[PDB]
Amino acid sequence: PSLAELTKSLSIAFENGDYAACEKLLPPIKIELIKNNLLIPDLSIQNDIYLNDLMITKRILEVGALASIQTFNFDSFENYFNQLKPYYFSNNHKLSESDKKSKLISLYLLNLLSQNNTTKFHSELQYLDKHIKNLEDDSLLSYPIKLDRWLMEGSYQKAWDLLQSGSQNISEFDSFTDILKSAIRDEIAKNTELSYDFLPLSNIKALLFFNNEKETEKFALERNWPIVNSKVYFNNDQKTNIIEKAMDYAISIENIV
Amino acid sequence: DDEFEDFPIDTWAENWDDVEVDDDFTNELKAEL
Amino acid sequence: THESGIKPYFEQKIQETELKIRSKTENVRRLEAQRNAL
Amino acid sequence: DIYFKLKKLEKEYELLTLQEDYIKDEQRHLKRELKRAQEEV
Amino acid sequence: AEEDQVQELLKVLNEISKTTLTLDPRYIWRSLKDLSSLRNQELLNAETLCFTVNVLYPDSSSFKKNLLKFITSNHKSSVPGSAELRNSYPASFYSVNTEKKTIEVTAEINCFMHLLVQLFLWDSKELEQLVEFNRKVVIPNLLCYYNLRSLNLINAKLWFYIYLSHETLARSSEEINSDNQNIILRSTMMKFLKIASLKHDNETKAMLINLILRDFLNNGEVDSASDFISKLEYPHTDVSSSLEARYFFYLSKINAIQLDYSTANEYIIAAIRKAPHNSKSLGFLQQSNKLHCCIQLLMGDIPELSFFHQSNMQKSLLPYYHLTKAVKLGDLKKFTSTITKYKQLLLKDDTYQLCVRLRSNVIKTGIRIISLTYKKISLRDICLKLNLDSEQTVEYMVSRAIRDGVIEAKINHEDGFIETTELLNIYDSEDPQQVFDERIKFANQLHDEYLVSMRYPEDKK
Amino acid sequence: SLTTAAPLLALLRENQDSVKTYALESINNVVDQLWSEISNELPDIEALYDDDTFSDREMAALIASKVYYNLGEYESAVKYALAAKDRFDIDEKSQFVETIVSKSIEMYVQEASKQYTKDEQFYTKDIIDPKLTSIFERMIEKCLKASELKLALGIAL
Repeated sequence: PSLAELTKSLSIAFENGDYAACEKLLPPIKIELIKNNLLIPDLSIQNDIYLNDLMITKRILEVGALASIQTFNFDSFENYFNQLKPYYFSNNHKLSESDKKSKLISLYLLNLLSQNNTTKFHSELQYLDKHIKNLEDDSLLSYPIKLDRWLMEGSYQKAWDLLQSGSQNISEFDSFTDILKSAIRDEIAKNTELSYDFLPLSNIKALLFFNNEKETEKFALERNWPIVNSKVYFNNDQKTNIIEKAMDYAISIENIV
Repeated sequence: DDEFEDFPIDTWAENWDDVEVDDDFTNELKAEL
Repeated sequence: THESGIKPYFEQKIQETELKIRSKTENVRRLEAQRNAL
Repeated sequence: DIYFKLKKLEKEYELLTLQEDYIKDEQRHLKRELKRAQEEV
Repeated sequence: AEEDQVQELLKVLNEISKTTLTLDPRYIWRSLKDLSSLRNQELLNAETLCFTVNVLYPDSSSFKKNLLKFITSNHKSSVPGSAELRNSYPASFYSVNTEKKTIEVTAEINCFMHLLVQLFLWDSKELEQLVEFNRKVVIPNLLCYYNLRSLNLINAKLWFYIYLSHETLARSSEEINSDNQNIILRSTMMKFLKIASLKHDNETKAMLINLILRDFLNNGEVDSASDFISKLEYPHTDVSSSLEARYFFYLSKINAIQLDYSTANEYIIAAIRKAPHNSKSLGFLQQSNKLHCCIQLLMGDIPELSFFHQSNMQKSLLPYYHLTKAVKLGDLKKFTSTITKYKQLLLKDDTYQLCVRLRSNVIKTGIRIISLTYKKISLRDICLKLNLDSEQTVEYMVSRAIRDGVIEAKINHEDGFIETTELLNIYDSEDPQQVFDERIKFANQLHDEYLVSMRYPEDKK
Repeated sequence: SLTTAAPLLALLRENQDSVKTYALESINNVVDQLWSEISNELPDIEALYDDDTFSDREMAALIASKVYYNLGEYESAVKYALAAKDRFDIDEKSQFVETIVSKSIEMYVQEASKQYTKDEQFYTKDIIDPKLTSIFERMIEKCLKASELKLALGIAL
């Protein structure tokens, strides 16, 4: 069809929760988006007629990203966020406003944390700091930042609380709860593998933020810790030394001579 | 010789540690008993 | 830049050989100094 | 024209390479003969 | 008084004129040194550049029209004077264009005049028409036109002033078309960088790399910069030490934000060692020293609290001095108070992002203090001396710390005590081997470059 | 324009031929500014060229050659640009064309030296890669049109 009716159908399907229907509707839209040359916000042309469809494309891409995230499509969510990047991070005041901007950016940051790519997370944090004023004031943007800071410190008790307290505050982070909690649990397991010796399983059940003993035992078996009487016992290239260094010193002394 | 004009000069509108003082600790409360 | 065909070939190779000449002439002069002293 | 310049520069480079290898070998053998002459005297 | 300035300028241009006959990289380095000297006392002044252009540029030169437009659109005291002085000046000042059988201003001479125009506009705070000149004359008509390898260093300073003026105007004012202008400028600079790299010069590529990195850092885009430098080589040949210091400082920034602190520390120490220590370079040295302090703190090493009592750099390190004191005491309350108090100053230096990451290091150093002075310490006392919360948080922090290198200790849950072990004697392992190997490497390379520098006066003997 | 290549890069994974063609066309005009990010996923563009069912493999080969040339591996850029066939322009005023031509004649001279080393009698009418030989012949013919007899004879030698 044409663009406008596709946008109407996308909006209606989103409001109905039919995320699969939205994902079906998106590929038809992109063809006419290319035909109208709307995917790239061409900065050479400042005509308001061109601008008025830019927020339409913003809406389309935002619904696409949300349909992806609610359908466990993190890769497609990344693609749609990349397509959205020129619209948000620009001086164009008419273009760079969205009530869903904070939600999308927070979802992207939480996804980056889930892929345990801390370097990317910090680089993009600097990017958003430079491109957004009062970054820490926004609670939605504060969520991933707080989860990174309290994880780096080690206060997982304040971090596991935040993940469980996320609940309905944003209502999309519930898709990321499992992976973030798994990352927290395996990090705590790595920390505990070296510190405690002869740790009773009853205290392990609460230390690892688990809920029932059976899952604690299963997780311990996954990490290959013995469970003797519920008392876990963790137990557990550069150069040839002397020769290479001495020979290299001799070579350096005698070559220059 | 470079003027380093890209980096502007900032505008404003026998020693190691020992930056704290012990003061008069005294602690005569031990001498009380 | 501009232009293409044979002429940029020879110009670029002349430039490369000139740089090689400069560096190696410096090295040869240094070596000749040491040789003459010894 | 340009080709002649390229070939002349190549010849100069090749002669200079000959000179460099000559000078290095002569450095080594001058060390040798300096020790020999110091001993002989 | 105009006459003496004109004669001095003509002497300088004659000094640059000799390269057209010399065809050598020299006669331009001294020209740029004398150019900085001329700008020092403003002897270029005004209305003498107009006289020089009128008596030097022939009317057939299309560059003269635009240059006269931009220097002054009102002064029309067109002195006839030396209008007949064409063959009088040395032929280096002109060139008979075989295409039209006309004399014309020499390429290097024209570039020097445009550079002088840039300098005069920059030193008169006339930023608007400076950027207009940037986008109208030097880019579309000068740089894209001269495909010569003798210009070189002239293009470097010209590019530096182009980017500096554009960034100053962009940050100072507030428009809406600055995005497209910035993108166009970046694309042009990078295309010219590739052209310069292919033509195999060295100073222009280095300066353009520096400018691109500065644009990336000012914009805030970091990962693109990190991938950018990783796929290029910054040549170390014919490059002045100032450019090396700039590049190493920016590389230290890039490797610092991405949690690569060892490389950042090495690069920042190299940048500090490679920079001139003249009073005119004080700002760059201060901006580098702030970052050196931040990197040292973040890596774990506590900076010696006497370099904070340095030269004129000392008046700006005070927030970092308080931060260092808070880290050394390992108190989170004092660190938070200092961070909140000096937030604006920390962000104005574009280091607030780095400095907030120090919060983990405060905990690490506090645990180090309370673990080096307590063989067996109750967990409640650890919490009290760390100014923290119930046993669980302390246990989590300790378990994190011991597996993170520091705190070779052991936690036992029986009665809340961290029975830390002794410290292994360092003079029983291969660490001294590595330290002495690094020292020997540095000393040997130092002696090698020393001999290679000494060798030249042997011929000069 | 764009400040990051990721927007157009996200299209390169998709399926519809129209979006791939549009992305390849758009990247080609802006690959100068963002060669790094486009070079990050270079296997994707290489695989796009490798696929035979694609209707625009020539532009993919050209853009991969441009990315390689910006990287520094000029031999791979020459190999890919020749594979771009008609898409790779030969007369436009650009550093890419000049450098690719120069490196192509580099490779042609070396390979012809090897050929005359083993097959001394002739370079033989078809041993060399036909694209490289065609480019060399067209370049020397063009220089012959410009009355560059001496340089043409020298490069033929």
